[PDB]
Amino acid sequence: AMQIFVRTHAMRTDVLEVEPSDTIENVKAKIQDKEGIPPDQQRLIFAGKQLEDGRTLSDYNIRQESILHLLLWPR
Amino acid sequence: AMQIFVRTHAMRTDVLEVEPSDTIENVKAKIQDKEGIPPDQQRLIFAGKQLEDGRTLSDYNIRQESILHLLLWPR
Amino acid sequence: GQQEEEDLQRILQLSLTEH
Amino acid sequence: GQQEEEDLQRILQLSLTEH
Ligand code: NA
Ligand code: NA
Repeated sequence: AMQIFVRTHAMRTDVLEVEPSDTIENVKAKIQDKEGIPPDQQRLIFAGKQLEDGRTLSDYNIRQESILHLLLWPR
Repeated sequence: AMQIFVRTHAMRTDVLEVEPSDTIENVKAKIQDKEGIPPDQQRLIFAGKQLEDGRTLSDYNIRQESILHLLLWPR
Repeated sequence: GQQEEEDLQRILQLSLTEH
Repeated sequence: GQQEEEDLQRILQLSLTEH
């Protein structure tokens, strides 16, 4: 049995075309199309808040050109 | 149609117990268990080289406590 | 885990001014 | 794309001394 370390890196910006009525999951689903990360392994953040899958972008005042942050969440 | 930005972040270290005979894919499969990233969306790097899925850790002189780097690769 | 919580804290911090 | 190639270059660079 061999022990190694893996340092994970991601530091990129992606643009999404979405609707205010979209849930955080529908956003997580668009993200999954780009980066392949399962939505249940994405933690989305905006303006100091962690975003909840069942709630909509409109519920967080996410608007045109808002910057969301995506943290990869291990399993 | 609304436009937003998603900034992706990952900056963590993971430990893997592997075998020198393991392919980069078998490593990518252990990684996928932890972080959920599909292996075909992982770019593994070691010591300035990009690692090839069909080749083994032994082929790159990956040994005990080697530090591999994982770059998330979009789709 | 400790790493994930520290990263979460870092990114929440960052989002306070990068939104 | 340009971002991915620049990140790839950054990480290859980093791995030269972090291995
Ligand atoms: Na910060
Ligand atoms: Na560097």
